[PDB]
Amino acid sequence: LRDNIQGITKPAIRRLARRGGVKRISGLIYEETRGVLKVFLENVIRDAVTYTEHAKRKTVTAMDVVYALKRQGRTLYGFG
Amino acid sequence: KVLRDNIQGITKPAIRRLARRGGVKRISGLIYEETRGVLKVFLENVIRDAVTYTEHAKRKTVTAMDVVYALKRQGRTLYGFG
Amino acid sequence: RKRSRKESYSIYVYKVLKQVHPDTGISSKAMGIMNSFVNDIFERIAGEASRLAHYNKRSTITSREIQTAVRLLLPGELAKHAVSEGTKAVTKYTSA
Amino acid sequence: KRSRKESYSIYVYKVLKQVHPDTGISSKAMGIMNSFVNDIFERIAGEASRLAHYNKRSTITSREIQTAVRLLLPGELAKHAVSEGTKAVTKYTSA
Amino acid sequence: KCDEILMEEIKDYKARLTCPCCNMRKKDAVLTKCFHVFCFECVKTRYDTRQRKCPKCNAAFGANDFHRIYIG
Amino acid sequence: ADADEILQEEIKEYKARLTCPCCNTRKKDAVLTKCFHVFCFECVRGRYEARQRKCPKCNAAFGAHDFHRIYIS
Amino acid sequence: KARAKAKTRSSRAGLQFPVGRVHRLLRKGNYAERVGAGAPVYLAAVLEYLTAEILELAGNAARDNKKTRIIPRHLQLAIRNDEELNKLLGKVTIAQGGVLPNIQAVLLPKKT
Amino acid sequence: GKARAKAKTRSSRAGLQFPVGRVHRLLRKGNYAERVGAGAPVYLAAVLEYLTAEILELAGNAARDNKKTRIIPRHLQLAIRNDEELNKLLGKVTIAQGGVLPNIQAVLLPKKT
Amino acid sequence: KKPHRYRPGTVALREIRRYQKSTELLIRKLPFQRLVREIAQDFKTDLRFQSSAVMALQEACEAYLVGLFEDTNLCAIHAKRVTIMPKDIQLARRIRGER
Amino acid sequence: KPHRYRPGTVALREIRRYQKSTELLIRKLPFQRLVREIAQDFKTDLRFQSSAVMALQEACEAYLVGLFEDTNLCAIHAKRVTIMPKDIQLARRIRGER
DNA sequence: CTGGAGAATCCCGGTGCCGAGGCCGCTCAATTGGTCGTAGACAGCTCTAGCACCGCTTAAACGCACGTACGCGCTGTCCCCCGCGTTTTAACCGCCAAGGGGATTACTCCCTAGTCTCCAGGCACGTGTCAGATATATACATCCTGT
DNA sequence: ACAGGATGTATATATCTGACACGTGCCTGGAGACTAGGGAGTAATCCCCTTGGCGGTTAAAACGCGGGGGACAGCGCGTACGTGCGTTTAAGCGGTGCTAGAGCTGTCTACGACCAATTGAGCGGCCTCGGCACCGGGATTCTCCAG
Ligand SMILES: [Zn+2]
Ligand SMILES: [Zn+2]
Ligand SMILES: [Zn+2]
Ligand SMILES: [Zn+2]
Repeated sequence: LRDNIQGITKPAIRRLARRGGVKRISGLIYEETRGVLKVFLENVIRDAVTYTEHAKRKTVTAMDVVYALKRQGRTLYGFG
Repeated sequence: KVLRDNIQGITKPAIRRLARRGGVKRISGLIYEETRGVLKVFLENVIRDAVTYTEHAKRKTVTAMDVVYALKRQGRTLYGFG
Repeated sequence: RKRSRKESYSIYVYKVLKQVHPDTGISSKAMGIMNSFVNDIFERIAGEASRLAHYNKRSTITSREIQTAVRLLLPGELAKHAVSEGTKAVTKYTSA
Repeated sequence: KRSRKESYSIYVYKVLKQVHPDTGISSKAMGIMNSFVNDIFERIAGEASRLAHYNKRSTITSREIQTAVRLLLPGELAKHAVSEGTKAVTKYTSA
Repeated sequence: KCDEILMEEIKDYKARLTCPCCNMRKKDAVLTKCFHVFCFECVKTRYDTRQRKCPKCNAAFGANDFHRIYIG
Repeated sequence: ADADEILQEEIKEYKARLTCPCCNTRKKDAVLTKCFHVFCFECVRGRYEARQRKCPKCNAAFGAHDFHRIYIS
Repeated sequence: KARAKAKTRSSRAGLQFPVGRVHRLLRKGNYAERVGAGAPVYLAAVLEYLTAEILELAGNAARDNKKTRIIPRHLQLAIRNDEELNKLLGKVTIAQGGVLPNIQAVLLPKKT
Repeated sequence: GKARAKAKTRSSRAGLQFPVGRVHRLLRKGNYAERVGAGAPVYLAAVLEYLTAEILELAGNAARDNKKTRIIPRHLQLAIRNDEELNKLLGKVTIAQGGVLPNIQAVLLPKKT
Repeated sequence: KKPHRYRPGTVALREIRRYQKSTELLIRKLPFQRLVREIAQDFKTDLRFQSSAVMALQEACEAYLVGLFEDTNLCAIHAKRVTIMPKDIQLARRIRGER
Repeated sequence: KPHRYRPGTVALREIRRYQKSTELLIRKLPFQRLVREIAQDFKTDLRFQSSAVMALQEACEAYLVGLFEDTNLCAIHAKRVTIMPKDIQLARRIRGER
């Protein structure tokens, strides 16, 4: 698995901007948005993997993800 | 004794200095009133939390502990006071 | 392989919904949102009351620590109505 | 009688004299240091308590503290802190 | 006795277009649920004070159940 | 005498806008939910039965459930 | 051998939310070594009041949406349309709730 | 028999300056868990001592270049803000009497024509 | 004759209204699954993911990116622009505290 | 012949001298009076420790300096060197204060 | 494009001062050494769901054409904020003084942990059935061209 | 500013279809009842230390003024992005199949709580001297006008 940050396609970022009320999007927005999304995933996934490793588990449960989000001040409802 | 309009005591040169420490070169004339407003809102929140902490402790004196807990509550942890 | 056991606020949220909206249902995803909300607010109030008891060197959490935690955590008029409801429930519980 | 209060002042000063033999510290800086130590202790201990509650463990062990350190401390600081904690626990186990 | 009946008309007429709870100012709001008429700032205050029920029939109303009305 | 004249003038002005502009004869007791205007229920049933879905004030389209009686007194 | 049958503390305080479960969770959550008798009653009352507030707002949104079943979108609208309830859950995201519909005034057409 | 060792602090057993005993007591009375392991205060004291040593080394380095042989809160603030990793660890923390990090936006500088 | 063509922006406004009225995920599920798996394999090899964990991660990322684009749009409007440019995202992230 | 500095240079000198220095930039008695006024608005007949008022002053000055840093960045974003109330509002709303 | 004049700042040295650090006394909490209980590690088993592959369909991504509107640079103009000198004012320090209440101690009582038994509230499961997407069919609200 | 043509959107009916709401059987987690012991509420005291006033003075705020440099409106352009269309990709849905690891259970043992004795670390108070604050003076450096 390599080079799938471009799997977060240009229209997907456009749709996310549309939900965010963005009328016009520059062409350089997409790469930098992919970068910041990568950073966000790195932080959240690293915390979730730490939570999984503590539990002596090899499966990242949804509870690990919600704990990781809650620790970063990004509490998420609907997954326990 | 009661106190009134002491928000004007946070004077214009004081806000000038605070923005200078914030690396601000030019300051609009309408900055001062908005700064007084936002400082008043911040102080209302912090002082309300500190007064609530003091009221819980059956105390009639607001200690530095109450301020420290009120700040750490708001994600504004303060060092050097306990 | 026996059956496990899990605890939730689902029936309590449903009772409150039926007493506030008699002819309105709730989906399973919305019930999960509600259960997570109740758990989050419960842990938030309990942690604030625990810190309040620790600050005052008190070994017990009484109705006053929950009073103060509600006055702190809940914003604006939500705070005063929650205080009114809590004091009402405490008075009616002590009466009976 | 007389009020008694505890602090990390002597410990911080011993660490300072270990790392900087000919350097002093002020009272305000010592207060900063004590507040920092209590804050980090509270963060790590609360995270370890949360880990114990999530994993249904009734005890806080070195595993909980290590996981809390990995979660809270950033990057290479967390790496060095984990190494130092493991070193101290292994040294304590032998003695 | 014409003026006394004239004054009696005043108290009855001015009572039905003023908000029954505030009772100093003219009604400029209407609830969709109970289909009653009040004034706009009173119903805003009742919504903001989380007392989101009609002042007299205690019917629970939403944010969109009340809006500006123009009686005149 | 002046006070009575002023009172009659304000009574007439208050009766002027207390009445349905579509009819201008008798009092309003309803509103249109899609144009936020106050009319009288008999004028609105008259417009409904004769198949004109145009508001007398703003010509906005409305249907059967788009209007309802309201309680003034 | 004579004793009262049963009377839940939730029923005593006139609460739908469980006073007993809240008491047990307060004891087991390591908050204090002791927990008062009225503390779970108060906490259950507060939790029930907050639940009633959010559920009433969500049901109102659902009814305005011509839906008699509450979905997470209705809960999100209830939170985001109530400023106190919004800032109580300001750092909280709701799954499948969407966003509050708004468009900045400068983005609207110029009508030229 | 009464033949027993005089004393041996757990800090000295773990080779730590920070108190293992006091950290253990604070863990017990902090209502963190029903039980606290033997190695948990050792690990926590080691981590706290490492963080203290790091910040004190940086603060002494900041104090040395100011011709001061005594750390002041300004030196601690400079040490934390210069070290972006300690800065991110203490991002939401403010220091009394520490001032701010001296920086000016490059566009605010004079054009110098 | 004269095939219909909406002016630049009104289609964008219609998408804004549609995607603010709706609640579904705006990113395709399989590419985000693969991206999460790549970012996770850098922390622990041979790792498994609950499906609900990936849905939770996707919801979190959609919410974060939507809020970031809200702040980005506000930054762009602040600079008297209607288009969003990378510097808008940088300023929004740095004020929010990431940078 | 009087001597004047061109506008901005003295401002830069103040920026340098207030970023090198660490003292409180607000007069102590006016801030103490403001704190006491807000407190008596919250609870009447209230006393304050001196350390409590100093802690409030440090917290408020730090918050205002951070807010002015973000406001200055907002100003630079709009190709301006002066800060405006819309800059403060944008910074506050992005920080989540509005 | 610098010279030089003016002003801000750095550096050097001398002097006092107050607090940083070392010392002493005391005391109480951390240490040592046991017992005892039970939390969890540890092996074993089950079976849930995570993963992998396959194929078809079609929604969506993508590449391109073309136009347009807006991002950005430049110009003018103009007016608002900065620098600075003067006057006022109230901040600040010192000193005094009162008394408020924070902090501590002592005593008692009542409130909560802990136990045991018991039963019913709630959870897991099962099942009917009904909002509810999901279509069409029909009637208005914008969007854009055009005049 | 106003037709109208088209595009899109908002209402009004059949129709399946899982999801939701309700019914049953457990069963274990709350409830009743009672004990006991410690936590805390209350009364008392005392001594910090907070508040309030007065006076000097002097640093800082407030005021007013000159001007210059930045804010902002407007213009022009050119290119980057939006919209639409034809093409291609791979997402999504379903179905099967395999098994790895989540999850649970029974042993038991080895840690953690508890407790009695104690003693050495750590805190409060004292005191001193030196790092640093402060003053002053010269040298250096930055700014700005005017050549
Ligand atoms: Zn009214
Ligand atoms: Zn009514
Ligand atoms: Zn009529
Ligand atoms: Zn109308």
